[PDB]
Amino acid sequence: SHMRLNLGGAEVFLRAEGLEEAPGGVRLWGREVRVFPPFPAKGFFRHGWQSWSLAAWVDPAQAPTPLLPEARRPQADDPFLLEAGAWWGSGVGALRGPDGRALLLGALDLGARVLGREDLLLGRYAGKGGAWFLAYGPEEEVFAAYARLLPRRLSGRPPRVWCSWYSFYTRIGEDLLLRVLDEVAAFSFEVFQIDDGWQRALGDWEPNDRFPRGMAFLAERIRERGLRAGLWFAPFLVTADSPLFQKRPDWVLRDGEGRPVRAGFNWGRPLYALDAGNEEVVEWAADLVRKALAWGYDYLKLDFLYAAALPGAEGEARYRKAMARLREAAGEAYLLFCGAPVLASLGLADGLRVGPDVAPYWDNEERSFWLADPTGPGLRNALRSTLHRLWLMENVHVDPDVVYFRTRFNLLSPEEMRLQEALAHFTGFKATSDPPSWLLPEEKGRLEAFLAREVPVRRLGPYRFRVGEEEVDYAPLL
Amino acid sequence: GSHMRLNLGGAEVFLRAEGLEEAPGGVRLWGREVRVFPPFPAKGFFRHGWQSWSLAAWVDPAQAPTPLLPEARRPQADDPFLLEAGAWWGSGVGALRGPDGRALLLGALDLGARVLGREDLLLGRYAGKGGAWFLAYGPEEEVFAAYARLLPRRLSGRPPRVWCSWYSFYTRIGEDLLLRVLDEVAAFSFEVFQIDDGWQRALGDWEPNDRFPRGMAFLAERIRERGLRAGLWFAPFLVTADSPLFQKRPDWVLRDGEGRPVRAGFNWGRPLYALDAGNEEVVEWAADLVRKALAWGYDYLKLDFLYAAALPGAEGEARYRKAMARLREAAGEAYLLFCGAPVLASLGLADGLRVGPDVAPYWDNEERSFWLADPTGPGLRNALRSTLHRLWLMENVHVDPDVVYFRTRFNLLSPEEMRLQEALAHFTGFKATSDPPSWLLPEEKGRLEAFLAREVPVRR
Amino acid sequence: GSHMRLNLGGAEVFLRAEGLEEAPGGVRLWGREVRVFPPFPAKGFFRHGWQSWSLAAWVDPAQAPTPLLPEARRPQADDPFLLEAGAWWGSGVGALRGPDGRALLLGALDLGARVLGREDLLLGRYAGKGGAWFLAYGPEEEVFAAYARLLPRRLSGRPPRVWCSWYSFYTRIGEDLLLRVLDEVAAFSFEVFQIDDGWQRALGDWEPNDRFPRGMAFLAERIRERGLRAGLWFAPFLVTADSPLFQKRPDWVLRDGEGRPVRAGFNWGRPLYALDAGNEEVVEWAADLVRKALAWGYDYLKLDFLYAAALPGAEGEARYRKAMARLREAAGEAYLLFCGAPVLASLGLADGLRVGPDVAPYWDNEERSFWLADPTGPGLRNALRSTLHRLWLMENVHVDPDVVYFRTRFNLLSPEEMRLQEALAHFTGFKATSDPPSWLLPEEKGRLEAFLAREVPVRRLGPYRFRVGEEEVDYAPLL
Amino acid sequence: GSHMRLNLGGAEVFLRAEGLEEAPGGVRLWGREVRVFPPFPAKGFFRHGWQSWSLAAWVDPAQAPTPLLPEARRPQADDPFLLEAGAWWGSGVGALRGPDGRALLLGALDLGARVLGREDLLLGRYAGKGGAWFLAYGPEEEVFAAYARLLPRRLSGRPPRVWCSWYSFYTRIGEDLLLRVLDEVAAFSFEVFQIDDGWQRALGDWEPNDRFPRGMAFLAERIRERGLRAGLWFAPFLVTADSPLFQKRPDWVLRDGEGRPVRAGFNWGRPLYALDAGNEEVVEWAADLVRKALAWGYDYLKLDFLYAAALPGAEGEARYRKAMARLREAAGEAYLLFCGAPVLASLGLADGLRVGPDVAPYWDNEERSFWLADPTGPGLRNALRSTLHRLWLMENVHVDPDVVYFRTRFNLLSPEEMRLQEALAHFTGFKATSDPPSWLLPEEKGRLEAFLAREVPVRRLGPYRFRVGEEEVDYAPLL
Repeated sequence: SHMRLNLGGAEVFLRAEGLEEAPGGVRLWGREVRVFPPFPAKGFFRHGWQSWSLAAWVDPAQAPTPLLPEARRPQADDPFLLEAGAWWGSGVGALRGPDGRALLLGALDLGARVLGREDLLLGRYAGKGGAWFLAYGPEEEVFAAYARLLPRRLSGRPPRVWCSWYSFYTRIGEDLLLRVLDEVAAFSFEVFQIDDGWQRALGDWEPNDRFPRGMAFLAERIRERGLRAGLWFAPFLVTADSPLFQKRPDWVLRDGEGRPVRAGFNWGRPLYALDAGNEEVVEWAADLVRKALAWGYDYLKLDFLYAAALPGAEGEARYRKAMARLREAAGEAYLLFCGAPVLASLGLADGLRVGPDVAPYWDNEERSFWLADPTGPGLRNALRSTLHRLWLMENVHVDPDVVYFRTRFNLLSPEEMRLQEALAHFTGFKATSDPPSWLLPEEKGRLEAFLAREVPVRRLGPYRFRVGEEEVDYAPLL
Repeated sequence: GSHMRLNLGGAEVFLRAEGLEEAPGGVRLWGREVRVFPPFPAKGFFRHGWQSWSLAAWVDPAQAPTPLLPEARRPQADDPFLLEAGAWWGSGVGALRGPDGRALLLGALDLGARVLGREDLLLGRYAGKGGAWFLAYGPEEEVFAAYARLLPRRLSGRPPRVWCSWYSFYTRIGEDLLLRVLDEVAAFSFEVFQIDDGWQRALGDWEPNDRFPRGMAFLAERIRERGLRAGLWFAPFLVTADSPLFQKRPDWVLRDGEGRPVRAGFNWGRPLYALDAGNEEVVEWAADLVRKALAWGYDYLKLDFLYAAALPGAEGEARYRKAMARLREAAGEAYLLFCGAPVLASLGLADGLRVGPDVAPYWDNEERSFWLADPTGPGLRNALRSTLHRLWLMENVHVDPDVVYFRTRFNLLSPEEMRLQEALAHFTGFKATSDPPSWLLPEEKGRLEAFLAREVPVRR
Repeated sequence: GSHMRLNLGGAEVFLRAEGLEEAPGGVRLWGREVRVFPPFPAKGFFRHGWQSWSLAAWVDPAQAPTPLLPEARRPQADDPFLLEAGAWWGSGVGALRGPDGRALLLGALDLGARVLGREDLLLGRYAGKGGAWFLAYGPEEEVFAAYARLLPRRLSGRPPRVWCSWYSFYTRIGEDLLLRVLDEVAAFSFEVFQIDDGWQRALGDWEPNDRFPRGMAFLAERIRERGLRAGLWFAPFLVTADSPLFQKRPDWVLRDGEGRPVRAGFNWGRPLYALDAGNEEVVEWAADLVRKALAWGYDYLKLDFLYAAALPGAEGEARYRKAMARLREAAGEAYLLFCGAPVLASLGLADGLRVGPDVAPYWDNEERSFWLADPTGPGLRNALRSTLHRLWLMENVHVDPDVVYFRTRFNLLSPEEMRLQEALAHFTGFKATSDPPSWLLPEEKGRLEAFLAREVPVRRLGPYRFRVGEEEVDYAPLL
Repeated sequence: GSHMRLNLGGAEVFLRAEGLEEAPGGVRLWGREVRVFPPFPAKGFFRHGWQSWSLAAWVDPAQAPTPLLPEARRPQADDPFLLEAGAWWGSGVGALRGPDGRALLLGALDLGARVLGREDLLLGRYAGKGGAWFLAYGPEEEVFAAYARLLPRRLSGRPPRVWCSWYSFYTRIGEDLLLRVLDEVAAFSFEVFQIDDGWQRALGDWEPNDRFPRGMAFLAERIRERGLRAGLWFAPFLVTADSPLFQKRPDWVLRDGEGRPVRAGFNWGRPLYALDAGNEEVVEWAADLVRKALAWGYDYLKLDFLYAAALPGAEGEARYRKAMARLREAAGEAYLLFCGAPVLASLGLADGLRVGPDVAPYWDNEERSFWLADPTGPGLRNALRSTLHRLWLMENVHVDPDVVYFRTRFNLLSPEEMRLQEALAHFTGFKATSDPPSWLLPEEKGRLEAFLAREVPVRRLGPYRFRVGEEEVDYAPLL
């Protein structure tokens, strides 16, 4: 159990049930393992659970601030990470030396958390134990070494997507989208993706009255333009006014007293989850995928996926099994994972959102600061978590969320907008929601050059990039 | 627990259970926890209390249950768990009422179960390890009747007609007074003359006190010399801190994990404690009390405060049933009336079962029923409410609605209220009174004897 | 005040007051606040409650007072201040008890005073304008008799004999049921047939309900046709949210500093509110109730829940006295029985005054008396305990101990319990019952008539010992 | 005090006041505290907030007010008392709404009053010395018009057409940038070019910062060389701990009973403090600020955060009025726009008065408005809601609805939302924008110049229905 070892030319004491060599560091075994840094730890890498959760370096000396309101905690992170009075992360954590090296501890199995103190990295599996990776070295080197031990699914280059969410939000209809399709089809997009707003209800994944000719009709018009058709679902989410909620109360995820597990608060109502441990639910969700493929869509945005993994680390085994079936039912269709457990999705997702939603503004200070919720929409929140998850790029297509080119119906400044555009070039994941008729001539030309040219992009440090020959520094926002 | 779908009473019903199979009147489930989802929006929940005195009634599950005060009286009012929860839990069986007045019923078929009710769910959970359930959807009466048919039975002819000392003299009884009343009562068509609480020296000292100087065998012989059976009252598993037995056998007191005596409530002006009914010595000693009473000449026994043998609630029913089974064996064919007793867990052992709180010479003590939110305290309205919701047990046991009043002296009840309690006793066939005949007016004497008369059945 | 030294009962008594003057049986003090120090260690404090139903009794000032429950019932139980305090406060008069049974008494001679009792101190404090005090040291009965001689008096001859409807039928009364009972009641030596709660449409709607179709003047004429005076019950300053008057005259509701209605208790299943007796228009409406009843032919009036006119306690006594003074003039020579009423501030206006909780057909409701710690609810023990400690008011008013039971039907009291109440009626001379003659056995009928028709001499041998005719009646066991 | 009966709007009204006389449209009451009882079940209370940004709206008296969060912002949202209290209080005036859409109105005629609304009561209380009130019952518009006639008026022709630098550049302004914008703006029919917050070195240090290197008189001269008047922004009684005035004159800071600085809110990322407007030396320093701006060439002044001169609420209105009267004197005939200001206590001193929360380039920050329960934050919906409920002041002062947006660049508002704000600018005649002309598309430039150049007739049809030109504009959905 007590072990000493030479890691990164340093002496590291640890507690584990087993130890063996691994590329870039060591493999540890143990349901709970403890690693003692050979330095005064200046920073802890706090890795949130899902896409929207916070990923960043924090001062472990200061106490975490409660996220408010309590009703939103299930949609912001692993509930355990938000209730605890210590700094816990999901899957992986790291301590930062005075010299900017990192001591990294990362699980190789589902369902783990990592606690950070200035004197200790503690890894704990929620369910049954498993393997760990430990490494000490340059920050980028050890996160690269850890990612190499995780599954990968790299399906060529990420497609270029036009998305209806970040301009029209839920106010979409078949008529409006045919008009926009004609605008958008003049640009070098590959996918026209219809986002939230087409469905009758959560759990009622059929077209509402503003899509009267139906969804296969829409996908056909999209394909007659040379484009792939994309469609948005939140497959395991349900509200109390959903007909599925009332027709199949046995599908709702429930606690020990039979009450529905709370999945957050959104669209002005409490969210609930369908039980992804229920075989009948899982095949109903797999049938949603098969239905969208029969409709002609071959790009799918699966949202609010944390709901299949509630209540946190403990639900990742159920989540993985249910996502594997969706992966099987999609065949080779492109699956974009959103609101999704980040590390537990690798190998199933083709693309993965790694940050909070962008928004047509830098930061809502009431939500970010007074309610202490960094998971809310906004470009700053988006950038900060995204910056701390680019090391996943050899495992999945990293989606930084859409890029804005418009100045109409947008509060962002041009220098802020270019920060988001740079990360789209770095990850290669290029998406926008800007309807071409909201763009000025100069902005049309920037959108088409953004789609049509592959700009080389170089990382110089954690927050410094050269894209083209321009230098882009992200350090101030943190 | 597998997910299951079934057609029940003409509706699709989803449920979660380890097993399912056909049963007369519905289906039978297996599982430590089972979950049944109503195929309707539920208008009400049948809340079945634990013991004789507990509330049994239909409640609105939307409104939270009101805490029972004082806290010190909770152990003698219900399963303590049911009184600490902020949800609507029942004992053994629960039901949900559909908008057409049909009921969806989930009832346990083994010991130690509780039923959680909400407008959207029936959850049954065994405190111990798993067991069987009965699930039925149909007319309210049919569905409860069908459930009772799968529970133990002990139907011992017709119930005796009893004269009982409690609801006139309470504890202020003595040998000379009861001999005087016996000669008056013997002019009526009674079978049992039963001495209630007040003859003993202490709880746990079940020997005559100084108001019974010639002793209990003497009194039983005088009762039998009039053609009557002699009845006697015990509270065998109850004890107080000043009882000699509490001091002599502290190893018999029911204790918690830290050695502290479990609280059994508050009565006779002092705190109550329980003898440990899982202690084999305690059960033999309680069985000796039954034998001693038969040897004295008593062959009708009122066994009271029996919840004490089953604390802390559902989890204690297995010990309770085993100890009562020993007492059933020691009583032979004597008639046993179970009072203050776990209702369903008593079935098949008791000849008679009190199913409601004590009657009282008044409709309702509002200070206890309302301000203290305790519906288990004595009073005719509390008695009728729970009794009316347990009549479906009439094929398993003699249902005791408690005594019937005929006097107007020393009684606050109206004649109309009195005839309500009389009607219930006709219906169940369990006829008892505590009225001393010398307290009765001539009109009331005739009403009492006419009531003890065998029924002339009417039906149209 | 000034520090002062006194010889009072053969003892040296130290005190702080503004003025000192001799008085029959003791001394007279002045001061908004006065402090008297017992020249002895004190074993008991006389705690005098505010109104009819309130506890009057000797208590141990060392133990803390038990909160009365529920909170909703405190406005109708006592002066709210005495019930929210951690120390022992009484209304108007207090006393400390020496080892020899002798009592040091401090009593207000004016409105609006409270008295605080500790083992080492009696503290009198007027709530509004200052006033006079009576201070005395001596044997318990002498000292209270001397205090009562300085209070107002109104002795309207001898107390009438009353049949009252409350303690048999309660609110289930009707015109025809009362005509039948009137027939039976008229054979006995009663002087008043009194209709209690149950004849009115609502609190504030003092008009006959459906069960009195021919109206109240008719009922009173039939009563007088049988040689009996007619009595009627009111709660003049009480109103509920349901009352039409509460809705028509919101400016009549007693309100606090933020305009919310002042709570006056919980009864008949609903929260109670008060009409403002400082509002001249409300007082004149309540005097119109008295005038309307006299015009109907009633000249005996039971005026109940009168604490509502004096809320929030001592502070309301000056308003209370002025409103009652007006109802006194409106009633003329009619007989006014005060109930639920500030005891001391009623003297000189009431002809009769209830001095204890309602009797009930039972000894004690233990749930209310012990678990809720409310000794002001109905019950014979509660009635007896407070009445026994207010008999010294027979100097000043007809002391009503509440009715006497003779029936054993529809009654839980024992015969020995019932005789304790009957003796207090002989001692006070206030003789009343609610027993319908048709509920009485023949033996009980004979006892009732001999009760009304004879005057049995009662003498007090001590605080709890009386001699009624030839029998010693001892009450001390009930404390 | 005295109880009074009243025939108001053909209804009977009970009230409590020390005096009563006739007045145009209703009655004048006198009393430090008065109470009025509605002759109906009141369905709504008009809760009138203290200052410009405070909530003005009809609320359900039955449901409880929700605490505004965070607590650090309460001093800049309303009168602190109105936020701390568990009942519904408003400032100066309140009203109760009948089932028939009429209002019972109670409004102070003097400084320093609050009104409490209950379902059954309107209670007016002066914080300081008593004063007069106005009571009226009638159609909603007539009684608010009747009340406004009794208050001071200062109506200076028509409101000028203003270009303002705040709602596009916020604090990020400079001399060079504003000369460029001045050149585009001067092509449009504006009367005032107003430099907002961002020119000064600090709060309390009202001198040009390093981005205004040639100073502020230079800027006003360039503005006048275009035929425009120059306008300038101050927050004259506001200071922060990092202000040099905070350290150089600690004796000017408004302090509580323990000498700690009164907190004036949280803004620009730091705690706000107030200068003591009861200090004669502070009042003359602020008057000198006005004189300095006049000598610089500015004759249009935006006086912001004025609640700070009136802290802690109704109690500070007398000080506030004296200090504002001195600034009014030092400004002469210059145009004074009051922002962040006690609404009723500013009448007669202000030429223009902001009556709502700041507009913002979005409809509503739901985190601030709902989760933090702060309807005083910037947002068009918050702006409209309070403004709509203060249009009845249009005959006492120029009512400023805040600026109108025409741009769609750097703005999240939809065109239908933007027209709602444009309509109120026509209704009040107060026409302002912050849109830099180079942020506007060609079609938006034409709408701006047509907005400035044509007077569009506008008709109120009901509380939230307006006919402006020939469009019908309904605001009822937003509430």
